[PDB]
Amino acid sequence: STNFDMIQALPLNVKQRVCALKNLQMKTIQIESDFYKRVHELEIEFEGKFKSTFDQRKAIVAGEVEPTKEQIDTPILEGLEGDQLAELYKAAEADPSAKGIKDFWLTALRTHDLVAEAIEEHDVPILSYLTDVTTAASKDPAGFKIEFHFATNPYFKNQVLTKTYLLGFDPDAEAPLQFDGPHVIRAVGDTIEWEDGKNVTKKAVKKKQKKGANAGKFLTKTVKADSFFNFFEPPKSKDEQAEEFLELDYEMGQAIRDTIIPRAVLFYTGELQ
Amino acid sequence: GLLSTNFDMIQALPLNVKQRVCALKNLQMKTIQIESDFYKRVHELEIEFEGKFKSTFDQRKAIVAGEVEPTKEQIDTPILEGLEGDQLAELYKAAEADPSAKGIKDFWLTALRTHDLVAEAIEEHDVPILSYLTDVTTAASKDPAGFKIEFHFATNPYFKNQVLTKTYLLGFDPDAEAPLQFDGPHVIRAVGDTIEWEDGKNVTKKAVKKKQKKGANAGKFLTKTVKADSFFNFFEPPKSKDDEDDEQAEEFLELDYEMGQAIRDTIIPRAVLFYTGELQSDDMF
Repeated sequence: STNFDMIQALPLNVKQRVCALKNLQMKTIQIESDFYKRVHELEIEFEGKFKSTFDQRKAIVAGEVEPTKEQIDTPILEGLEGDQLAELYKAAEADPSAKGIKDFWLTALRTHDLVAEAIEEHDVPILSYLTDVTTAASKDPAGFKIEFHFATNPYFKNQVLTKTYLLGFDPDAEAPLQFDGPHVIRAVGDTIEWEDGKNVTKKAVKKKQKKGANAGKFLTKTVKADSFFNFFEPPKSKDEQAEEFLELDYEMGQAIRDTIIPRAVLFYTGELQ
Repeated sequence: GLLSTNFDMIQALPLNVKQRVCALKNLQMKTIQIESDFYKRVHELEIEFEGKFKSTFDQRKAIVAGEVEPTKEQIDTPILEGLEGDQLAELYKAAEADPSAKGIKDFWLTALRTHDLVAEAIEEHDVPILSYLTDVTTAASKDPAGFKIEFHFATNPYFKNQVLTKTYLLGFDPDAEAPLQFDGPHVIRAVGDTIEWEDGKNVTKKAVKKKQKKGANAGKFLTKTVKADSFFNFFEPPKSKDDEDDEQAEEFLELDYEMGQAIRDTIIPRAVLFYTGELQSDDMF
């Protein structure tokens, strides 16, 4: 490609040596596929190890379990602390009506550079009903899953919105050297049973009709709006722009699974930027 | 204290909620401590696979040296994983075989020169040395936790060393006075190697006139011998702690590591693709 001029002038006996290295490069890649699969099993094996601290965190956010004294001693901001810290705790008094941690997952998702662009303002009060975000991996349907848990809400009846990605760990047969890790095959969202007139994924538009029975009058059409909850209506795999869009969907699921869920409080508090 | 981009929300938080956030920081450390064990087991996994790669890398070293002849299956494998047909066959006939061209000349020089990050480290006076580069190899270790890169040189007029080794010491446990910044294995120390240079051919040094700061010739131009820009400063990395002595080295030390990572994690597994030029960065595809 970018050294094509050198490759062209290579004598044929040397070219054949380069062909031999490409054949070897396929074998090295096949092993790298076995590696990533064993890394995948490792992510799964550790899910049980994380579960305790993630379950404990869900109880704190819902107000279902009260913090222990040892937890009170942990500094709220690992930054500068001493008496400079003590006046921070004294900045606002306790409110027994303030139960749990309000707007927790909204704040963590809004604080991530990539995700914040997906959250529009008409999405904001919906994500306030977000109790927990969950992820889990799988081998037989190879890939992982993200579960969004919503409390009872006036926007829709669903209590969990699931986003599942089907991942391929083997090199593509008609692009074997292109392999750099697990690639997406398919993304499957979820169907949202919205309540009336509150579907944010949809949008009403007015246009003057020029001809017909409604000439000189406005019809109200319904079209797509920008919303985070389009995340659960992903592009299909099967304008060839989709291959950009599917990756854009995937790059968001990666951010949610790999970074925010293990570091939720640090995005809430803003110690990562 | 605007290390926190949500500081305004955190301050006005009522205290009973603040206490809930403190509890989440306690949990975040436990998650990180578990994440520390994960990266350790990925490290153990990387070591376990070294034996599996070695054969294919050993086969590749033999091909580059001209020690082994390609097989029929390999002759049929396309040289360029791009467009090929009759567009391909005319490439093979573009130049005739030369039996004096043994092995693959300038392989590792071309592979490293083709990488975005490394090409900036290779200056022109480094080029004829890297033609003596026979093989680049890397391997990880537990006891001094980290990994190592060894550069294999044939006999050469530039120095006597036959292998130059670059060793990185990695930390897999969270910082005791920064546990929440943990995001993976971090570099503790990078250790280069002493190069037995020949006479008048040491590229790492450079004779320059420089204004003297103290002494009898203060304010005057002496001929000092000082460091030159060369890839081979890679083997004299900055030291750790044993705005100019802290935040300089600590930035340079990571920059050294980020080069060893590219060499270990990206170039060595994909050497031929950098040679052929189908990759030029850690943005693989």
